[PDB]
Amino acid sequence: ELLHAPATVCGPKKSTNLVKNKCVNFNFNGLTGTGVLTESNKKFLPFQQF
Amino acid sequence: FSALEPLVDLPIGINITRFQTLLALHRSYLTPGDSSSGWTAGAAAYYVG
Repeated sequence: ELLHAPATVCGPKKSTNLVKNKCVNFNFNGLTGTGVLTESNKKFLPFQQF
Repeated sequence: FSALEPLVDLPIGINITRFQTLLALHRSYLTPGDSSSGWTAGAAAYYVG
């Protein structure tokens, strides 16, 4: 049953292995992009996500 | 100046047009301890904007 409330049951998401230092297509929590991943020094606030 | 941070998000689907606040009443043996004169409101102030 689907109502005006947001959907909350679905197929579990699958986490593929992380790839570093190579131009790769990525999808982080629904954010899609094409770039190179690198370790970053900057520190985020706990509630902030990107 | 104060910055306010997110705490929780609820997925409820209700519609709200009015609300109310709930207060704590102190009952003890130093007062009658009844609903007529035994209650005490203590000290508290809340501002609504």
